[PDB]
Formats: sequence, structure tokens, C-alpha cells
Amino acid sequence: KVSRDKDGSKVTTVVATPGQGPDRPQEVSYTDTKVIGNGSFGVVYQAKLCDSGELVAIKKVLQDKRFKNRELQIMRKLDHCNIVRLRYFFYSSDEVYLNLVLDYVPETVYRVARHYSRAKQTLPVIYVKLYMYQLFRSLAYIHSFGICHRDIKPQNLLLDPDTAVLKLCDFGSAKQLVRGEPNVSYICSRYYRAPELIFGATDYTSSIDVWSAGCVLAELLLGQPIFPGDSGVDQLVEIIKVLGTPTREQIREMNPNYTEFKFPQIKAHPWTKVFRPRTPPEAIALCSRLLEYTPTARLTPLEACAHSFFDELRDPNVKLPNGRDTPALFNFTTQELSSNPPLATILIPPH
Amino acid sequence: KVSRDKDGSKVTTVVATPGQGPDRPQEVSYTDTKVIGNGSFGVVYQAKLCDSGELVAIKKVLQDKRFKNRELQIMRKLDHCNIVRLRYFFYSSDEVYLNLVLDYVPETVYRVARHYSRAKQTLPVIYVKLYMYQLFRSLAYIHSFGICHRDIKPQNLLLDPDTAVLKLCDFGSAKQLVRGEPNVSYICSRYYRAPELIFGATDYTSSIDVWSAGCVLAELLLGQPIFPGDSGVDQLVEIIKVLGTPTREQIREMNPNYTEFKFPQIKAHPWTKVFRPRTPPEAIALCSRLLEYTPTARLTPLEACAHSFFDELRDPNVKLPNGRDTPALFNFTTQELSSNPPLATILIPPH
Ligand SMILES: c1cncc(-c2nc3ccc4ncc(N5CCOCC5)nc4c3o2)c1
Ligand SMILES: c1cncc(-c2nc3ccc4ncc(N5CCOCC5)nc4c3o2)c1
Repeated sequence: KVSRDKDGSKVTTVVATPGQGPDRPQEVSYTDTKVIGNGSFGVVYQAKLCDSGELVAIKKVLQDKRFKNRELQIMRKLDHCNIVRLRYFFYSSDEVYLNLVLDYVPETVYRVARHYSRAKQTLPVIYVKLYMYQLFRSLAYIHSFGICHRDIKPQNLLLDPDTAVLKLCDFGSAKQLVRGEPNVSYICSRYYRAPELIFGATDYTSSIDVWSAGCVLAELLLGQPIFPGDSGVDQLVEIIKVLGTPTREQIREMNPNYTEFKFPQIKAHPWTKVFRPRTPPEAIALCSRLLEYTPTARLTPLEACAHSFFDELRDPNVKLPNGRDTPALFNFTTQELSSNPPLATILIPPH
Repeated sequence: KVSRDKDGSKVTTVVATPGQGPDRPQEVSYTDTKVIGNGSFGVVYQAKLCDSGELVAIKKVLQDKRFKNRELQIMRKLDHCNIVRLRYFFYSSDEVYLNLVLDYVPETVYRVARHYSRAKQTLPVIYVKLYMYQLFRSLAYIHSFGICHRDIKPQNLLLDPDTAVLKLCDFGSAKQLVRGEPNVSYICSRYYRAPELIFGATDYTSSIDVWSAGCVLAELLLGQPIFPGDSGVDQLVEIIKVLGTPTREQIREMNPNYTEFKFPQIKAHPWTKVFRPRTPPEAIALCSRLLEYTPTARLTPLEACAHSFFDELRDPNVKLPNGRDTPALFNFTTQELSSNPPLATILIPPH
């Protein structure tokens, strides 16, 4: 149903299923439709809900009538203050397309980081603290269902610039991981791709997203990607220029069934000398505990939230630089704490 | 057949059909196997042919037993001094893999350009002339069969640093184009992606590779990508920051059936001011005649080879910077000249 309104604006009307709650299709009307993105998956639009005037993203993907949609199924399970809400899905135009209708979120971490790096400055550490902590929160939520995003990268970290709320988005590579069932290795964006994936591992874990997260923290301290690989294997070169060649024991922990890369024995660069001189040590320390070769040695997301780097966040006297209070950082559910319930003592200050 | 040799080296032995010549499967033995690349498709290896000691690349793709391999079919038709030779294909390990055996070529244009940009210098224009001319030669060859590479980019331009010979590679996106059969629009690497592709055009031509080639020339003069889009649609933004908004007549030439991008009316930046001050004008001029919105207005590859920018190449007294003579630049076939045979007078100096 394409019509015009009281003011002659082009209104689209569609029959859409709520994203969460009962499978009960209501009619939905939106206008001001424009393309804000595209990829292999399809197009992303901005539109405005008529009824409420709220802004949304609509991700339009092609749907194999016969195949069921992985991304849809995950989006429908998820409800978290740091994950973008699926409000509705619907279908449209002899091929069938799936449309996901999500909260619009005005900025991303990529676009913010660039503003700074183009002006040769680093994001103040309080912005880095707020963003990383919230990302780890989102990761802990989803990893507690065995869901692994597999494309953690700054362009997929939305933020509201006034509240500093972070919403994880683009579950187009997400997948519930299953011990024993193999996974594609060419996944995740080059720079944020965990080393085991570059080695062809098909039996990895949700700890690949922690690496991805480390690459981002690093990026926000550095002002540029830490591992700027030109190609899939050059990435490994770049990881090695910092971490040095891994032990054989590490290379096993990543992928037991691997192949010959045969690179020169380079020695590990000192961590502190990677970053600029005033870089908070707490930050560099956390960085080190994320960017480990041995996937099982990387912190957990809940573990990462608990790191001393995020102590300033747990200060009662903390405010956003614009004077407003911090978004809800402490209101953990049971599902969120499942991975390690006793960490609640640190993550939840009295106040 | 995995064995050991006279010197105890791990020798792999396989049954492989020559790429060119009669369909006659011979035994082939190679050693010194290592991974030099990977992508969605699979892995790329270096190995050494035992018999001759020659180096090769082996691109391993997964083969749907039922689907036939586009890339294989094209590779087998192609034979050109500026395209990487398929020496052999074979199959290996419940899944079947196709292995393509190609001449090893030590360097690429991407890696050479970067060495320079990292040292804040631009490639001498004679290297830009040699590389661009040879690319256009390769493009003219393949376009004379209606084959369109569809992923022209500097990482896919291999070169021997001593001879300055360029071989085009990665035909993983190539396709014999067919009037009235649609083509996927999300193709080609972002920066080198022709505008009509970003507009969703499924009815494009081998003229998209000329665009891509213009983006490379530009890159080599600039020291960095001319159109550094962060996303699929942002690319269009970046193209527009230079060329300015296209007329409605152009937007039709690219895609008659398009959709709402709704961007600001920006004014064309002067061409000369895009590049640095000493940039030879012939270069900027050629660049302008490649990077046109209207696909039919872009030069042809044979046209491009003819352009005055390449006059220095056609000077009898011309040498490589290393003192040695220039590679074979003039030995055009009939197939190469088919698109416009009379250009032969300029392309083929008396000497
Ligand atoms: C690619 C693949 N799959 C999903 C996504 C995606 N989901 C959303 C949700 C909400 C969004 N809200 C805003 C937005 N703007 C604004 C920030 O810069 C451009 C993207 N983009 C959004 C978006 O993009 C992207
Ligand atoms: C990806 C998709 N389709 C094809 C390929 C591929 N074909 C060749 C041929 C020959 C090659 N020779 C060398 C080489 N090195 C070393 C120097 O350049 C970078 C990779 N890479 C080669 C290559 O890669 C890769």
C-alpha cells in the first residue's frame, strides 16, 4: 500500500510482525525513505514511522523461500540495552525480500573515531571506557546464548552522541556456535579478524569477538587500526609485527589441523611502545589481556567489564563530558551474570 | 601422491590437465608449498615445480560437482603477455576442490605504490605509464571476447620488478557479458567500483573496468585512493566530492530504473587541483576521459593505450630506469585491434 498523506508525503504501508512478543502481524506505515547503506546482503534505508515519528533503519535482504533466515531467528531472541532493537520484520518485492525494521541510532564509533584521527587527536579515554564497557556488556549477553557476532568492528557499533548509549548492530554474520559443528574461517572484517580464522580454523569460539573487541580498543587509543593488513594473510604479518611469531603450542590452540605459512621468526614488540606516551597503563594492560594468540587466554566479556580500566565508570561521581549522568551500566540481569555470577561484587558498586 | 625426493624434500604429485593445449592429463610434481593468500574462494599457495624449478601460484576453490566453474572456462580461453597463465588445473580433497596453477609473479602494483606513499613520494610517471598501458592492453584483449574482469584493482596487478611486465590476475569475478542477461551490481572492490554499480544497475558493460582502471591511474599519481568510500553508498559521496552531482541524463545512462539516494547538489572540483602541482597534464586529461559517469563516454582500453600520456613509451630511445629495454608493448594481434583496427598506426610506431 503506497499512498499520499494529509501533506502529500509518499507513505508506505506494510503488514509486519513485532520483533519481540506475539507473532501477531499489525499494519505499519513509514515515510521519508532513503538509502544509508548497501552490501552483499542488500540495502539499508532510513524511514520515519508515521504513527510515532520515530526514525528506523530497514535492512532489505533477499530470502531463499526454502532456506530459513539465521539473522531473523537471532534478532528475535535478543533483548538488551546495548543491542539495536528489532521493532518489526516484513516481506516485499518474482523474488522475496526480508525487511528488518530497527531503531535508528544517529552515530557510530567509526565515524566518531575518524573525526578525531582526521584532526590528529585521540578520543578522550572516558569515551573509550564508556564505549568498550558497553560493547563487552552486549558481547556477554549474546555469548550467554552461544551466539557469536563474528563481525565486531567500529562501523557496527552505533552510539547516541548525547547519552553515550552503545548499540551493537548488523547480526548478518552472527551464528549460534555448536561444539563439533564446523564454521567458515573467512569471516569478520580483515582488521578485526582473530588470528585462528586467518589460519583456517573451522572449530573456533565466541572468543573471536573478544579479539575483534581488543582490535577496536587498540584502534581508539592509537587513532588508527592496530593491524592494518592489506590482505587476509598480510593481516597475520601485521599481528606478528606487534605480538611476534607465536609458539607452536599457541598455533595448536588456534587450529590443530593447519597449513604452512612459513614466516620469519620475529620477536614480540613491547606493549607500552605500541601506543603513544601518555596512554593510560590500565588501558594497555586490558589491551594485552584481549589480544592473546591462545583463544582460551583472551578475557571473557564479563571478565573485561571487570577490568580496572573501567573503575572510573564505577565511581559514584562520574558524569558524561556534557554534564549528563551515565547511561544504565549496572542493571545486570541473571542471564548476563550466568558466565561467572560472583563477578557481580565488582561489576555492581553499592550505589 | 605425497612422497620425499633425492634431498628428502616433501614432493606433492598430482594429475593435472594443461591450461592451454590439448585436454591431456599429465602427472605434475611440486614442492616448497606455502600459503600466500586466502579469501571467500579458499587459499592461494606458492609451490616450486620439481622438473623445472619454476614457481607457481595454486588457487584452491571449492567445486559444486553439479555447477561448472566460470573462472576455469575463461582462464582456458585467455593467452596474453599481460595476463597470468593457467599452466594446469587439477582436483583434490566429502568435498571436491578445483586447483588452478598459474605463473608465480613476485610483486604487485599495490605493494609498489605503498612503498612510495609510506615514504611520502609518488611513483615516477614512467612506472605509472608502463603499468597503466599494460593494464589497458590486457583489458582490450579480454573485452574483445566480451569478458569483463569486474575486480580491476592494484592488488590484482602482478609485476616482475626487473622487466616491468604486468600480468592481470584474479578472474574470480570475471564474466562473459550477455546483452539482456542481468549482472549482480554489488561487484568489484569499493574504491574501484563504477558509479552505475552503486546505483544497482544489473545491465552494465565491460566499460566498468575502464572506470576501475581510472581509479588506479588516479591512485598512482595521488599516492592514495581518489574515492576512499567508507561504505557502498559513501563511495558515491566520495566520487561526487570530485566529479560533482551528475546531470539527470547521466543518471539515466548509468541506470534507467534506479531508487531514492536523495543527496545534496555538490559542484564539480577542478581536475588539476585534485592532483599535486607537478602532475603531468596528459595524465590528468586521460584520467578525466576514464572517470566519466556516462559509461559510453569512457575511453576504450585500445583508445586508452593510444592516449598521448603513453607517447613516451612509443619513443624509440626509451628504456627502463634500471637501464634494460622495455617489455613487448607493440606486438598487437588482430584480436587485440578488432574493436578499432585503424588505431594500429599510432599504437605501433615504425621501429
Ligand atoms: C549493515 C548490515 N546489517 C545491519 C546494519 C545496520 N543495522 C542498523 C540499525 C540501526 C542503524 N541506525 C543508524 C545507521 N546509520 C547511521 C550511522 O551512520 C550510517 C548508519 N545505521 C543503522 C544500521 O545499520 C548495517
Ligand atoms: C586471489 C584470487 N584469485 C587469484 C589469486 C592469485 N593469482 C595469482 C597469480 C600469481 C601470483 N603470484 C604472486 C602472488 N603473490 C606474491 C606477490 O603478490 C602478492 C601475492 N600472487 C599471485 C596470485 O594470486 C589470488
